[PDB]
Amino acid sequence: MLAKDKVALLIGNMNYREHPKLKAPLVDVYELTNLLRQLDFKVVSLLDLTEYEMRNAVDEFLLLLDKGVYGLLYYAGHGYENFGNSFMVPVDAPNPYRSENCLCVQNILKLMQEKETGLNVFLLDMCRKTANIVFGYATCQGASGLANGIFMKFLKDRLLEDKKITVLLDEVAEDMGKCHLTKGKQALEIRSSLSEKRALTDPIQSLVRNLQWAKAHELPESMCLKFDCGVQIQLGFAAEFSNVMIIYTSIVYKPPEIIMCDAYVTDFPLDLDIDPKDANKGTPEETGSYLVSKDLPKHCLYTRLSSLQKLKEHLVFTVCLSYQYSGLEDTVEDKQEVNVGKPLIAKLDMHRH
Amino acid sequence: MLAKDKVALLIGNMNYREHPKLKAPLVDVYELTNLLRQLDFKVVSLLDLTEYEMRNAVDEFLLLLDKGVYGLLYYAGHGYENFGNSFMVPVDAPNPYRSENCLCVQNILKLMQEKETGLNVFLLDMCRKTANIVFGYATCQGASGLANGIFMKFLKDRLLEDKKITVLLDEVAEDMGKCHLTKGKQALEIRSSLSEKRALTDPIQSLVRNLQWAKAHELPESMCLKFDCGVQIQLGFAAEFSNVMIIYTSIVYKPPEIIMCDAYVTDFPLDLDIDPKDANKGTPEETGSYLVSKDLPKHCLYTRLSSLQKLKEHLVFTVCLSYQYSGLEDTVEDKQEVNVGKPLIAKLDMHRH
Ligand SMILES: CSc1ccc2c(c1)N(CC[C@@H]1CCCCN1C)c1ccccc1S2
Ligand SMILES: CSc1ccc2c(c1)N(CC[C@@H]1CCCCN1C)c1ccccc1S2
Repeated sequence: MLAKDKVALLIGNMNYREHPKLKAPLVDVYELTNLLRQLDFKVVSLLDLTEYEMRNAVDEFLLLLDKGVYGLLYYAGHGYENFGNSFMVPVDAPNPYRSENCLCVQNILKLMQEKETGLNVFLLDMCRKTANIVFGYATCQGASGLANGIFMKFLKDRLLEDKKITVLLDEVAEDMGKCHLTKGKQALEIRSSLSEKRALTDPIQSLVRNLQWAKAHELPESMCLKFDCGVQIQLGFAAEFSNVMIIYTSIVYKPPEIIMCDAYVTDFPLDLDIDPKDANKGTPEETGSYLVSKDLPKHCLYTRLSSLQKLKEHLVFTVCLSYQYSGLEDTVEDKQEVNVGKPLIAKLDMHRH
Repeated sequence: MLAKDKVALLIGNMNYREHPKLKAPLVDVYELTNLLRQLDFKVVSLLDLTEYEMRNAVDEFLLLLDKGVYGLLYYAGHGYENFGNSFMVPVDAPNPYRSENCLCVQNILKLMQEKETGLNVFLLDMCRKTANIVFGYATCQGASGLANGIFMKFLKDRLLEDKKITVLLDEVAEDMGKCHLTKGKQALEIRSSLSEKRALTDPIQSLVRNLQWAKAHELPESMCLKFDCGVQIQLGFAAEFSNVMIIYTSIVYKPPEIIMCDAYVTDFPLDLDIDPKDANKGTPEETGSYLVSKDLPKHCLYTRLSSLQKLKEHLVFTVCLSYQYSGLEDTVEDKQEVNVGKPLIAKLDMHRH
């Protein structure tokens, strides 16, 4: 009934290059993260991961699976099923699906079986297809303002109960059976080898791994930049996921001369695919972050750094003023370079194995 | 919470020609049969089945798996595991194991998935290796007077509870985890796709299949044979399994002249491998039947017809007197032929598909 440690990996794929884009992963990952954080889990929550990235993530999660620890692996995205095998489809995989570009569940399972963990939860919320392993395999992605998936809708309600994981997983499967969409088709399949009364609400009693997590989720301190013209800018930061950071720009001081100005953030490194057409927005929802206008200050300009695991070099970006007073007809610009270092998951380079 | 019908198939392999003989199947099958009979299940309980027999049994069980019925399939014997596949080993299979001679679990499963049954329980007690399918896969055969297997030891206690099958299967897995032999190794693995509150204790509310079961388990009426010398013999019958019948011979009348006699049963058809060295025993335990001396009359001679599914032709056997009085020095014999018809499972010929 006790855990040596509690570590979880959460993968959500929402933006496919060559397959249909998915809406549910973002909320399910965010919501399940904070819920496991409540259960004292050192969670890594990653969005829109490629083949090589996914592979590196899992291997790194598997390394933490020492004797008596509690592992949780949640994947929400596209799935594939060929010759009784199932695969987790990454964002880079081309259409049609091919196994060489995907992650075989059966293999992940084979590696998990070679473990001495007191509990290991393998959750899959797939679309369009003793180690004490508790395998939960859902097949429904037909999901307020924001979309929550059918599996998570029920998983969240029961996740905080002090009952055996298999008992909750069985109740969530029946809960789905009461719902109209999930009664028609049997989306949930459970596979257990759990010999003891192990729950997700179980205390821990080696805390060096807690310090390694803190190091992996360090957000840059709020910075202020003074410009030649006099205007002083505020640079704020917020964490959304392990690989997703929101950047905000506000104006602290404006002299009576300046009638219109706003600091824009640009020239982010090439490795992260951020298109200027989706940055420096009016509200943070426009990006769009799970983070709502209320938890971030109003009158700012927002930019979301979606892919941080691609940060090979220290974060360097330029900020522009774009200030014009009605007296003069032409718009003027002044710019300066900022170094934010290696934020969040970017600290540990995703490269390589 | 209701069943269209409740049908179960129980296979136990206890006497291997080319692999180690097993002791537990006999009690587990007998004990689980009567327990499911209590739960209003039309059970067929078969012992020591070959390749072709096993294959025919399963197919015939699968044909009963119509919409909303409750199926239960219990196999206790040797198992085999090659390339992630598991196999049920029949009695005729040679050593080493070969798949062509065995029954792939994965295939049985594939066929079960093509069903509309309200519940389908697949139990396996293997050694030395929506359809609402509840797959229970045990791997421990290191089992009063008679041996009861580790899985059954706990399965029987919980089998009569009005709780969801998956909940009981989870409790039996934990019960095993409390036991010393079953805590060391994780023998039980559960796989469920059960979306609704379906239990083995569930009422039925099409009863033509009940009449077909009765027909399949008709035992021959107790017969008496009068001999030329005067001595009258009693021929009794008892059912042990669907394919296993106990035959008993007693003496009703003996004139004052006869000082020693006993009716021996012989010349049973060749298809059933009964060796005279194991027939006409002092007590029924000597055969040995699960049936104890107390439920059958004392002072009889017992013969067990182990394999009845091999009965292609009406049961014909000869009975001999073997009577000698101390006055005369030589032992005399008189014999007559008896037709018992097609008893128990022998009524429906196991041949062929
Ligand atoms: C601490 S709590 C925690 C829980 C889940 C993950 C995780 C950390 N990390 C950091 C893993 C460390 C980093 C240092 C070397 C050894 N590894 C195993 C990951 C990192 C990269 C991809 C996926 C994951 S999964
Ligand atoms: C009635 S209740 C019941 C429960 C489990 C079995 C069973 C009957 N029978 C008789 C099956 C009938 C006989 C007539 C034709 C259609 N079939 C499907 C078997 C017979 C032979 C091998 C295994 C089995 S399994």
